[PDB]
Amino acid sequence: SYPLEMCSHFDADEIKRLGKRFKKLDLDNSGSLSVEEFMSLPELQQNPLVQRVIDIFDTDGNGEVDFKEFIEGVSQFSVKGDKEQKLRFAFRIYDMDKDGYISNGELFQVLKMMVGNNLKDTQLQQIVDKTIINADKDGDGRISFEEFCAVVGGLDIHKKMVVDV
Amino acid sequence: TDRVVKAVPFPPSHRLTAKEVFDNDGKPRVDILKAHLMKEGRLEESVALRIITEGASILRQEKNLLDIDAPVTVCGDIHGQFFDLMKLFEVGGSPANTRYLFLGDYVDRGYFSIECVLYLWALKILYPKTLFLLRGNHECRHLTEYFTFKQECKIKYSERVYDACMDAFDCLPLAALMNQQFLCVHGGLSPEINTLDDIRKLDRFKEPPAYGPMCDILWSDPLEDFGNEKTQEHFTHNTVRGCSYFYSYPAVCEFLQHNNLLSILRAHEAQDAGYRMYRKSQTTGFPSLITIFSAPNYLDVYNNKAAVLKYENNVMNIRQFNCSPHPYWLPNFMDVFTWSLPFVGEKVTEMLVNVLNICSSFEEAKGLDRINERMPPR
Ligand SMILES: [Ca+2]
Ligand SMILES: [Ca+2]
Ligand SMILES: [Ca+2]
Ligand SMILES: [Ca+2]
Ligand SMILES: [Fe+3]
Ligand SMILES: [Zn+2]
Repeated sequence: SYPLEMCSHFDADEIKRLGKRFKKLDLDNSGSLSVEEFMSLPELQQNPLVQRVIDIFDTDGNGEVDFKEFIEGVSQFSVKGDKEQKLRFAFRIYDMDKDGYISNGELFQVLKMMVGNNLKDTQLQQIVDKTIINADKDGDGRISFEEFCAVVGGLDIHKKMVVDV
Repeated sequence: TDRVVKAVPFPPSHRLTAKEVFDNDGKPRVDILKAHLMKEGRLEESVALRIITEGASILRQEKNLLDIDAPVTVCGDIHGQFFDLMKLFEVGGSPANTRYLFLGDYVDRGYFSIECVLYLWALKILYPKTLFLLRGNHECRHLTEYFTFKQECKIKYSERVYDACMDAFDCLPLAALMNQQFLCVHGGLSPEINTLDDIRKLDRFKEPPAYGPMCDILWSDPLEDFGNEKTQEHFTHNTVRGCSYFYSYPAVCEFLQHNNLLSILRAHEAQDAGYRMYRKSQTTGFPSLITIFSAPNYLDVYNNKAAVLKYENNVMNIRQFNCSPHPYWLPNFMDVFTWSLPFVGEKVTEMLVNVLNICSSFEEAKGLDRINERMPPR
């Protein structure tokens, strides 16, 4: 009982398919996917950005991804999605506190999740300082989505942020 | 602040003004300059350009072949290792009380090339008659467009600064006669340069030509078996540079005797010890050639010592020095967004594709560096 409201690029059929996968992933059949339910896939255990994706997906901040959240997060990757939506999603991978701005510490930590120990922290810290310095066209010492986009838009990485449902 | 590694010094946002750079008499304020550059601060573009253009005006009035007296400190390749340059002045002596000669190659390879130039040019404006700078093979549009110097200017400043530097680089003398005993050049000899007067006749104000006496001074190298050659042949094309020539111990001995000179002092080739004393002239018992390399741990991988030459009291003393720490930069000054965004797009897409299919040594560095030591294409 009670319809579920959601915003997505998907049609009835696709939503029904996604619902099936959502069910297979929902181990404790709780109707909300958990980090551990996510980490149950071995392909994901060897991927540094799983917790960033789950967190971005987990829009109500309760720590799990409900069906509405699952569909809306997967929608960012629809082939029907626009360049901005995909870059916004990339932007949120760095924007840990969801304030709409990538800070120095947020930038260090997310990069640190990916570089690991191929860079000493001093080195990693210096390239984060200079990257922000050059991109921070407002002097607020943090990177807005606009400044972020000015830097990466030409890269067309959004063309690769597409999955099939 | 959010800053994780709080202890790491952060580059100043303030860009030095003209008043902070030039005193009321128009003299560069080098201590203020050096400090700001060591922290990675920058200058207002106009102030940077003033340093370049004022420096170029002084160079422009100099001779192709400078005459320099001893005592003097002679320096080899720098290659934008700004932080080793600060150390070099410590080991060499203050330019306030010291005569200096740099053999070229201030730029490329290292990521602090515009700092080296702004700093060196500021010192030339301040000590126009005691600090001297020659042209190296990298001081041209062709090598700087191929390597990172043009990009570096674009990141830190603008192409306008790059251009001002190209014009300034065309003004750099090509050689120096030191204490009337030594011919000092970046690379070395030319089949087309027989006497010191020949260098005087060249027109240096131009991008180095693809062939010729100017290209040769900047690019020539001694044979690999210099001093023990199996032939008394003089010049053979430089298969290592892919241009100009390799000159022999006999070619040098001839040039030396004909010009009543004691030795050729040059840079251009990286040395594990920061220098190389070649075979002693049969006539004098003094090395006929000396290579001086002033970029320690060249490229962060050669692990070589650097050196400067300090001639005084008739003693030619080599002062070796080790590298110094410098800030970090990504290849080609790549920002972390552009660096990491690909891995992000790849890894998050991969994550979701998976979820959905739920239901289905010096020499080592040297040989590795070979292509980088040769004349870039066309
Ligand atoms: Ca569950
Ligand atoms: Ca949730
Ligand atoms: Ca944030
Ligand atoms: Ca900003
Ligand atoms: Fe060099
Ligand atoms: Zn050279």
